[PDB]
Amino acid sequence: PRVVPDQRSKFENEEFFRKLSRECEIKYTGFRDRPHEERQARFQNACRDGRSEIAFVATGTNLSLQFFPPSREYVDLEREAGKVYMILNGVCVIWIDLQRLDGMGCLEFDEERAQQEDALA
Amino acid sequence: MPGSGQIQLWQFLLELLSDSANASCITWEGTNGEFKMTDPDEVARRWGERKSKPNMNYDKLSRALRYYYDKNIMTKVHGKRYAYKFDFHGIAQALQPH
Amino acid sequence: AELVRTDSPNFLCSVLPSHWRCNKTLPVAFKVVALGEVPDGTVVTVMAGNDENYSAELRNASAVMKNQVARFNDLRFVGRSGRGKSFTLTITVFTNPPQVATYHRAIKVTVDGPREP
DNA sequence: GAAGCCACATCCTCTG
DNA sequence: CAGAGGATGTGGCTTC
Repeated sequence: PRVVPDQRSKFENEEFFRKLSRECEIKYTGFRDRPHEERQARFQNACRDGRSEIAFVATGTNLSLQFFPPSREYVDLEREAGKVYMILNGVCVIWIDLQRLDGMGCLEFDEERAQQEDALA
Repeated sequence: MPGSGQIQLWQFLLELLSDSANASCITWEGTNGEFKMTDPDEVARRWGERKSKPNMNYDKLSRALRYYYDKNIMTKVHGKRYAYKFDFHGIAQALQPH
Repeated sequence: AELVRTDSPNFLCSVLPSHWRCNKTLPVAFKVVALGEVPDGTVVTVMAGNDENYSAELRNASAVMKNQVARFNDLRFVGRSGRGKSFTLTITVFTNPPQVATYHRAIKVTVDGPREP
């Protein structure tokens, strides 16, 4: 089973999820042993490719992301200058400074896919 | 830094370079950072005398020195029988920040 | 080899021991199991998660799913967790869409593996 | 003071 | 055989 039966419940009951429901402190974890300049380019070119590695500093939780099903509503570099805007533990769920390679982010329960996925059973 | 309190190699080794009376066993080789190795196994012996490590030889002390490469303390003069040199332009990034 | 639970009950992985040395040949290599049928060829990477140094350095961190069992030639933990502190290492499966199982209290990464003090 | 560091120790290996 | 190097125990020394 790709997902848990009570998909909505686990998100609204697990300390793990609710601890990441609020806007938390995140940062780019890619190529840590590389100069700030190289890390800046790698992270931007990759975002344009629709992928990256971002982790919630506070909690310690890392993630490899894929902004797809090039996109628009998944990777927008226009909503603000100098920055840019999956199934986690059987739960369908859904900005970084282009200079500091850090920022804020959070998780959001995916009602849509939760249904589509749950329907595949 | 903990080079102060507890004894090092590079901190120790250079008690013998600067001191005229220990040239029996080593010497500065030139204007630029370089150093010769006179008795390769009397060297190691005294580093045992200090470290309280009587088993010590060149092979042992030497390995320790070859670590320094990746950390940019010192480097090898290629092909020369027992001669390396100190990187100071890096000892001060290794003893202070930026 | 022996297995342990996950935070996604669709996947399981090795019993990575309590406390080990920074960058060692692991005492038991890393197996990662696919219960859900996965195309044998899909990639799996891990990322060491901890409130302190939130992305640690790892080696042979990427592996290939084969016979529904992704194995890591030899994973090695370089970036230390700290005193009393372990890794909640993340586990990615490269698919459309990819999926992850968090894994709290995985392993304590210090410079000495636990010598008789 | 065990729990993390540290900077060699001691080791056996290649490979020029 | 020297010389770079992985692996793994060792002992002194700061830090919780």
